[PDB]
Amino acid sequence: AAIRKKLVVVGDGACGKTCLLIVFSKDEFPEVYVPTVFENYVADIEVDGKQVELALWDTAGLEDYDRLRPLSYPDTDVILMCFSVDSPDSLENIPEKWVPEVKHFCPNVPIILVANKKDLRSDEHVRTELARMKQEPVRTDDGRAMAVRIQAYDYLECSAKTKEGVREVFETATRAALQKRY
Ligand SMILES: Nc1nc2c(ncn2[C@@H]2O[C@H](COP(=O)(O)OP(=O)(O)OP(=O)(O)O)[C@@H](O)[C@H]2O)c(=O)[nH]1
Ligand SMILES: [Mg+2]
Ligand SMILES: [Mg+2]
Repeated sequence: AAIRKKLVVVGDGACGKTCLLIVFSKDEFPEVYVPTVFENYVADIEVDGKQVELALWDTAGLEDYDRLRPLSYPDTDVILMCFSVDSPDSLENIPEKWVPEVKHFCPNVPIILVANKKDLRSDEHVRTELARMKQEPVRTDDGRAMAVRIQAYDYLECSAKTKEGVREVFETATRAALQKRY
């Protein structure tokens, strides 16, 4: 008799949402990038002595699918709002697009702000490319500051590619889902 909770992930195209969900749920890292249209995966986790049957709702980051995405939002217990550290613009798009959308359709649902691809923070090619545009990989303090700005439940960083931090994202999201207030 496990408790069911619904998790929805949102954020810019190619920022790492599917790989995060599939590494967590299957311990596989998909090797070919296919933009998502709509999926709903199953997973299980135990948090604070509670066994949870998680539904993981994967959404399209591409704005081509903006009209379909809200079909995923009803009755959500926790949102993962993702950006990637190699893409400062993916962080800018958090307040520009993702926060207004989720506030419209998911009022009062806890949000975990998640920095994906943390393995790229030190990558020399990423650094070189961003420096040409007078940018840098997203710093932890800037991610945390965005989390405070947008009133997120928490801020966490991970790499689906190495698995660093992945378990903690889902433990914290599950705890947020369990404490959701009405
Ligand atoms: N270096 C690195 N690359 C990653 C990581 N996670 C995903 N990627 C790569 O980033 C690309 C996009 O990853 P996805 O997880 O498919 O991105 P998405 O956010 O689901 O994209 P949409 O479905 O189009 O919204 C792929 O080439 C992945 O292999 C990570 O942790 N580190
Ligand atoms: Mg995807
Ligand atoms: Mg670890």
